[PDB]
Amino acid sequence: VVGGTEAQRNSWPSQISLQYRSGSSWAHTCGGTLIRQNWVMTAAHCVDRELTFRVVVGEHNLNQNNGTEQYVGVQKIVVHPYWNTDDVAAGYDIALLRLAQSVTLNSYVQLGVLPRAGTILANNSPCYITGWGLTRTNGQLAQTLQQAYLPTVDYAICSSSSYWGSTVKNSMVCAGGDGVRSGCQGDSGGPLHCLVNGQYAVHGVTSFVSRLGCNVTRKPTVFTRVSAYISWINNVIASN
Ligand SMILES: [Ca+2]
Repeated sequence: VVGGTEAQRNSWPSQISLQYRSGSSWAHTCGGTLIRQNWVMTAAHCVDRELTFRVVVGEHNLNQNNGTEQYVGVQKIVVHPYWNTDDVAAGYDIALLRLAQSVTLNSYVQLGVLPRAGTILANNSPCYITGWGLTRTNGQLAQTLQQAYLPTVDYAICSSSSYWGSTVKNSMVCAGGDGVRSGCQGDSGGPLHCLVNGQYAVHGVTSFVSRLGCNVTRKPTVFTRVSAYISWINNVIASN
């Protein structure tokens, strides 16, 4: 997250760290959201590589024992059948990870609330982006969980020639674009939490940013719109 601030510990308890085995070590690669005690929602391009993954829940400081962590392996990866690795702008940037074990829910570890299918936000709707990704373009991972206030940019605006044009599809959400705050590499797959009916729900899965850089005026961060995938999500969880 560019332009964020440190989150409080219990602030976003559905946030996960998606990590891969790097020798004898594990590196954070992506965010996710915990959607069932044994299911994680992330971006398909996070799991494009045949790596060995694991999920950390109740995580706050990547480098340090928090006393809250749970570490679980990944048993099965379900990428959207239509996802195309060479065309992120075609959308379908979404995957479901079935965990080797069911995590324990507590105040550090909760399920994410998803929106009703079809739900679209108004322009300038109050959302936060969370994650451990790069805190500047070409920069480094955050040690601690960062949050940034990142209001939505509607489709009519985001798809106009000034902003993203054609690159962006109505199956996506844009948020931010002020030139200051943004998502950045390592935040992909994580949540965009939006306040609706006095609740935070997860409206986005962080998908991409500009090639120019993370925080670029008039290039909001682009998310997979979760409300477009509700029936797919439920149909996977129901039959797996
Ligand atoms: Ca830790």
